[PDB]
Amino acid sequence: MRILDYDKVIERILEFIREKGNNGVVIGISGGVDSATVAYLATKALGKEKVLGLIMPYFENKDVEDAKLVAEKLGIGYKVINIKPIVDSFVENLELNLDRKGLGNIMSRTRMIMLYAHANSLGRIVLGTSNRSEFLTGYFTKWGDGASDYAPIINLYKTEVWEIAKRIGVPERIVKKKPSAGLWEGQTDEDELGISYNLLDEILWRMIDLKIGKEEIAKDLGIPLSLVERVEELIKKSEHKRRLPIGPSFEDLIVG
Amino acid sequence: MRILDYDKVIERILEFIREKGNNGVVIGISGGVDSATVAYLATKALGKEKVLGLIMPYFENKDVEDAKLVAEKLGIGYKVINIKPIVDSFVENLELNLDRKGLGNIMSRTRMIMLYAHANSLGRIVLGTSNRSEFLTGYFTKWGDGASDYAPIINLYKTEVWEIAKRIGVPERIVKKKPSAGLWEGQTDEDELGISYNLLDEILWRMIDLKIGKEEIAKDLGIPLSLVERVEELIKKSEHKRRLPIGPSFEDLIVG
Ligand SMILES: [Zn+2]
Ligand SMILES: [Zn+2]
Ligand SMILES: [Zn+2]
Ligand SMILES: [Zn+2]
Ligand SMILES: [Zn+2]
Ligand SMILES: [Zn+2]
Repeated sequence: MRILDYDKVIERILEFIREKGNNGVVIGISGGVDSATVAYLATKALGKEKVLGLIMPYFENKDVEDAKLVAEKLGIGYKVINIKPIVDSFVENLELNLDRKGLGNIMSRTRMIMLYAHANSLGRIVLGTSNRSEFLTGYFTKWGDGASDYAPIINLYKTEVWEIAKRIGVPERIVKKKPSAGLWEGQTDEDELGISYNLLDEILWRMIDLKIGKEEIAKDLGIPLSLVERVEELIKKSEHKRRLPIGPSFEDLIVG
Repeated sequence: MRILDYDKVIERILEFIREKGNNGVVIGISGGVDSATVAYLATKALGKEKVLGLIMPYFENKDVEDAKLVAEKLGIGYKVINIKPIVDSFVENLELNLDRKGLGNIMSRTRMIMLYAHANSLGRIVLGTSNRSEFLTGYFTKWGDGASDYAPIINLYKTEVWEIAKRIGVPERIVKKKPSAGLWEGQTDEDELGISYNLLDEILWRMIDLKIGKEEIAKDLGIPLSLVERVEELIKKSEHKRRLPIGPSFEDLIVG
């Protein structure tokens, strides 16, 4: 995988957060490693008084315990907000069936509204916790979690996020935890993507950053071309998630 | 001002819609001219059985009346969803003060969630109703109504939308009604932007499309260079609304 000079990378992230969130920030803390890493970097960069964490569970599971652990060890201000009543109200108003992915989308978008409502009230910005691995594969809710003012680790692959998390003191059981967006019980990132993040990042790195042909990738890693075509598919089918709403142009229709 | 070939613009928009939303569409109808125009274009392009209109009032005013009329004339399926209970619940969880714009943003984002919940359930796409005038001045809610799968008129200035609204047969009182985002009683676009759309568009077109200096612009018009800077102001401060969440880059830190 590409090699980064973490010492310098971490430094640049901290400087970036200092420059963008001097007036304080609001972050969604879920108990996963991405939001915890952003929570740690933001705290070290601005100091705990400038970091408000919102823990917004839908399910009452151990994930909440992990998030509070992050909040606790950092000493930041935080708030636990049960979003199930609001989420279910969206569903009751829908009056139609909705699969688990659609329901997960409501949860994530509901968290987005909560984050922005708090940031707006406090004159703060919202720090998103998405990473490049999710960004390139479309593994995120459009307009939901992820949607923020600034995203400190959007340009870092998952593998790198884990390395940085360990280096900054993020709880080990969190760093080692199996990745899960937590939209429904039993949801597992690698099972949904059908590949580990380690193997994914190796492909994205070569396919997007290096622009290395599908064939060179498969062999230059001893992996089935299928696995490579798969990844390339996730990227193509999620291109609509990496751009603002588009419409028709009318340049050749201008008159004079 | 720019001169467009309306008959052809409409034709292109209809083709765009027939291409992007063959499986049906969900549109937020608010009783304003933009959403009305998109509703008319979508209906004429796909047939009324492929257009679902969600009317989502927070206030109980005339606004809801115009929304229903648009839905009635088109014969499309429609659903009236009172969003106040959900919006007020967000506020209750907030437990902090929120000015009218912040509250207006909760409304807009709540409608976005409703729109995608129906779209997701019915396997349809969401058509945004923002226009270029709003887009360039940042006069919309981030992740709110400014969030959809496709925005058919986003590249048309407000003045051009009005013209198109008349040609496709949008109700006259709506086409003539004074522009308002309706996020708070008494709200007026022109009154809030400190300029009429007609003048605004003249400037935008010249300042952004033609890339003409504000100096000559103030000249070719007859308006104080201060009003011309006021627009340049609105544009620069809304740059954060015309892009996806960004984070720091690390190209120079990659050890290759
Ligand atoms: Zn490697
Ligand atoms: Zn109903
Ligand atoms: Zn994540
Ligand atoms: Zn793994
Ligand atoms: Zn509009
Ligand atoms: Zn006017």
